[PDB]
Amino acid sequence: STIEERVKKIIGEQLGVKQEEVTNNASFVEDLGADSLDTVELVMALEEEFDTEIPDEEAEKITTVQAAIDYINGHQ
Amino acid sequence: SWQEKINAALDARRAADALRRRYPVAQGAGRWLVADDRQYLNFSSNDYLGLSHHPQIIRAWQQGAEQFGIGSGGSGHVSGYSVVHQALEEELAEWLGYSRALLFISGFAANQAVIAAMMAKEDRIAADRLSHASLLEAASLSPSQLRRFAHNDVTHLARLLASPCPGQQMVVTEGVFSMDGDSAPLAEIQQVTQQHNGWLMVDDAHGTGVIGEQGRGSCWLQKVKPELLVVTFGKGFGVSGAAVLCSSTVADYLLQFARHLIYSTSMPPAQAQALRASLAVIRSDEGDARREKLAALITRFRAGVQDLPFTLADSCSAIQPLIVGDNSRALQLAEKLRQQGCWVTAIRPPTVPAGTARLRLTLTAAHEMQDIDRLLEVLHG
Ligand SMILES: *P(=O)(O)OCC(C)(C)[C@@H](O)C(=O)NCCC(=O)NCCC(=O)NCCc1ccc(S(*)(O)O)cc1
Ligand SMILES: Cc1ncc(COP(=O)(O)O)c(C=O)c1O
Repeated sequence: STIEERVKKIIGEQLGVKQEEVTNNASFVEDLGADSLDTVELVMALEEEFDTEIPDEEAEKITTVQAAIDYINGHQ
Repeated sequence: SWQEKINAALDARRAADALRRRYPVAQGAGRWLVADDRQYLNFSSNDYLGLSHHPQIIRAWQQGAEQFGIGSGGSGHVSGYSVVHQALEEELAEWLGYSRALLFISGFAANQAVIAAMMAKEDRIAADRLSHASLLEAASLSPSQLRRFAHNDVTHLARLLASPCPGQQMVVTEGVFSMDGDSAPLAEIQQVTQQHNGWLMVDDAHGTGVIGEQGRGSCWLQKVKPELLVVTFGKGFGVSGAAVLCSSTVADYLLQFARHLIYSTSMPPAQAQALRASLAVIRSDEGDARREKLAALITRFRAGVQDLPFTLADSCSAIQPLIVGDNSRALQLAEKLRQQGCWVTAIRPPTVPAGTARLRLTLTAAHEMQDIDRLLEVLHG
């Protein structure tokens, strides 16, 4: 139950993809087939399991799995 | 719980005797004030020119309703941009010497929208310490850095702008400050602001229409054109609303990024017609007469209070505070003036510097010389 594992399992649950496809370099829209409603709900899912508010300006940068991992670990 | 937080805050205010209640009035603007069934001389209104009861402004407020209805039916981004809004914006821009004007429902809306749309996290706001709440609250809520400098201290402002900033700097101040009615050294402020590659924003709420050629305000009187000028219409104009004066590129920037202009319902076209008529009276020969009359009333009051132990303020505007120096003596003098027919409000150190408990007096062109003489007589017993 590490930070990287929690982020990857959140993305796998929100996008309905197996843990095999959620690569660190995998883009939400390009590689995981994510409508922008799914990306906003994915940010809101990262705000629930981590209980931290993600501003919309920073959520626009979160486009890959590594971007979400770097955000969660880089802020606090 | 929420109720516990609310009750605790109200009990803290009630302990300090700050539980202030609103008193309803039948008339509150202009020369008179009608409370209950009694008629007083009004010395607490912002109707600096008496235009709240001007027949031409009232007629335009009525004929605008008969021509365009009441509500505009939406925001300026959809179908809420009347030809009256456009005409008023163009007349204001030509009047104050700017390229563009943008209407707002209130001065709060204008200040909040400009600061929110222009200031970013890496920017800095250099605000005067005595800036009105309409500007300080917006600057505080902004993600930018708020840096307050001493009142009318160009030296502290220079050392504030010289500090390293990762973004752009915005200096905000007022043309006529609302607390003491004093003016600001806009010439020196503009010079030091230009030397540090910053922009200047001036809120001329208490000066617009009252001072300058054709009442253009404080900036025109001091031969200064700030990058952003905010004028409100709830004082000298005798109506309501506000407007931001800026260039074409800044106006397009605000029209693209300020959510106030995009979503908030524009003012009724009849209100804009009243604003157009109010502006016409302000620029006319009657506007000059009302400004000269107001100045004569101010000099009459200041000369009359020369005998009393009270002290005045560095104010040539309609705001003429009367410093007493104690809460009890100020509140007693205010009640004694109210019982004699002069409606006066007292301000306590809970809101102003201590030991300077004053009487907030405001003079209007709707007053007469007998009214100021009556006020002086009550003050002299
Ligand atoms: P995808 O097709 O890319 O959609 C992106 C969405 C989910 C629409 C979102 O990321 C977005 O771009 N939102 C636009 C600005 C915003 O924050 N709006 C909130 C979502 C929304 O559409 N709510 C409707 C209410 C609303 C309408 C307009 C504005 S205005 O300020 O832009 C704000 C809220
Ligand atoms: C900007 C502004 N300052 C001041 C006032 C009134 O003066 P004060 O509340 O400081 O006595 C008003 C109106 O209430 C106002 O609009």
